[PDB]
Amino acid sequence: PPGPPGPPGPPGPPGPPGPPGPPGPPGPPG
Amino acid sequence: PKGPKGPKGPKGPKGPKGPKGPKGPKGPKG
Amino acid sequence: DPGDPGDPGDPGDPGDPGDPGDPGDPGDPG
Repeated sequence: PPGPPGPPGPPGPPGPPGPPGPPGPPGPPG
Repeated sequence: PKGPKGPKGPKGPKGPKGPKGPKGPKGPKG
Repeated sequence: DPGDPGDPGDPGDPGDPGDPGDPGDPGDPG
């Protein structure tokens, strides 16, 4: 008597690009 | 002529991780 | 005598952000 289950939902979207890397260390000493 | 309607399907799978970010800028001077 | 099909499932969760980029090159010596 039960009708069949419905299908699974779709995949989630890809994650975003990671952040830009840090600036290089100073030319001056410190 | 009829019987019970079927159940809702499960939530979909988690999406894939994002790509690495770009290189950072040249360090400060002056 | 059976019942009707069940409904679709909901979308998956997003993927996580990508990794941070590489450090920049040093500033010019001084």
